[PDB]
Amino acid sequence: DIVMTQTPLSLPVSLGDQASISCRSSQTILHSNGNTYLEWYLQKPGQSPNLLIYKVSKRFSGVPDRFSGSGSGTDFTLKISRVEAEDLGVYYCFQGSRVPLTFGAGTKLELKRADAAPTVSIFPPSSEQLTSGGASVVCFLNNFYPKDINVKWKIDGSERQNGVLNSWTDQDSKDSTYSMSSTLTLTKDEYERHNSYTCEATHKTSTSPIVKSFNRNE
Amino acid sequence: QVTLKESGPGILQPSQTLSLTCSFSGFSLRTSRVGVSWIRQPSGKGLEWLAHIYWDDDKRYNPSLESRLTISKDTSRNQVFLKITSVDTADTATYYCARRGFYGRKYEVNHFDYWGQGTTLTVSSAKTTAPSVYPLAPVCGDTTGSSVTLGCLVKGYFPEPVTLTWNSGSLSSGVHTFPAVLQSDLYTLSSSVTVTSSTWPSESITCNVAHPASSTKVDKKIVPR
Amino acid sequence: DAEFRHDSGYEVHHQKSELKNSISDYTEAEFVQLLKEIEKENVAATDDVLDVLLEHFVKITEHPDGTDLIYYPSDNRDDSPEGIVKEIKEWRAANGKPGFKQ
Repeated sequence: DIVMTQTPLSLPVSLGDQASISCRSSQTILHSNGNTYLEWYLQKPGQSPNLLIYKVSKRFSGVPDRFSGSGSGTDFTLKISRVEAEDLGVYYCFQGSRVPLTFGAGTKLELKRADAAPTVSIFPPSSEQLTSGGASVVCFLNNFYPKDINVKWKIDGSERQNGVLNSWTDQDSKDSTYSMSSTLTLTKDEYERHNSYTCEATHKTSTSPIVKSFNRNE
Repeated sequence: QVTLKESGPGILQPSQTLSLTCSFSGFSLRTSRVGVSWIRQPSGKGLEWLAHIYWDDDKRYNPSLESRLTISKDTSRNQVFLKITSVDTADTATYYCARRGFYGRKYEVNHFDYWGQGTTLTVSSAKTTAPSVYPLAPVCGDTTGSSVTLGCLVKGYFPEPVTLTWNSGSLSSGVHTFPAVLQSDLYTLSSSVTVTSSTWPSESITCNVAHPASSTKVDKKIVPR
Repeated sequence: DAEFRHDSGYEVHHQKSELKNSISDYTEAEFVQLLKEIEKENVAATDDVLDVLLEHFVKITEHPDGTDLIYYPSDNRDDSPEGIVKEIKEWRAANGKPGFKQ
């Protein structure tokens, strides 16, 4: 393989705010024929990429005078001097002088918002599950910023990075509010025999516990 | 008019063999001179480059593959191909064909003007299975929320995808459905809908599902206390 | 495991339309234009483009031992390039042959 490096991997901002990313090719990409076949790609949400700039700095068909990007040899930069919505997406740098032709890893330029605290709702095993032979519980922690929210299910008997299941809704196209889907899942086997589990919190609204539990005995 | 169209089975099964067909409009592969690359992107990850052909059936593969990969074309048909041998779970990916174009005559100015939409392949030995629609209500203990949030859990389905909306247009003061996760070699995936206690914990419900390859929608509404 | 094939449209890569047939239809100035043209291309990337001037010079000028004038000039003389213009102007006169131009 060969490696390309991005900085940042996530750059959040608000509209009309200047933005700019950077890629460095582990070792020079200046092709024997003389040129520097490096490209700047973009993945708008829910659709393809999306070339912008080729050969370090020549800007492709119909892409605004705003999307500049100079560089040389290994360092190279992209700039948007006016972040808009047609701009928010994933940005991948890339190379083209040596096999294989490797993209960076991808910077997710995106909407910035002010800080929020999650709205976490817990949901004990439904009827039609204590029946399948299965019990799943689900905290739904909705609408926070930023995304540094952690949730480990420390089964007090044995610490279980088994049945640690999470997901993540990419930004909300209404209030810019992230969301995690934590899910503990079991038989009626620990859903009884063990007690004092814990739906764990963590955020930068308040470095202060939410930690839930198991309510066996009611 | 130039447009690019990948195609395939979209749902393979382990150590076998795929074929990807990439297909052109508006222009022609004989005195076009352009090349065609295969680039794949795995569900929830970056981008990786698989191979490339040139205006004169010249073929250049990623060494970190190569033996599996096989690339080819027809100009008569006007399309480019790609076989991957002993396909494995790792191939699970949306695949993109891509034209390697240029500024005309200035041949050495080669970039990738135009990429197709994408043809998505899941490679699991997991014969079709409909989902299980679990409706989920609030709680006995910590129950006095100034809000009201309900959930739905759609458990077990192969393959992707499913769709999920909500119930007879009522107060839809929010919705957060999540991306499918894989475990026990099957797809689980959730879904919420929020208010702040105004119409629930009282009123009507439906949690909508489709899963065409299995084809069902005879839903379930929640039952609490 | 490196080098991704690519393309070009210049003609052959680095080359100049220039050469003639005989000093006679060369002014000193075009000789200067010619020879110094080794100052550039030679030091370049390849020696399949140098052999072009190399062997026109060697041809048209004749004596004393072609390339040797270009390459191993002479200690107390002109070293690059108006002495090969000079010392060449000699030969052809003592050995019949006509000279430069306008």
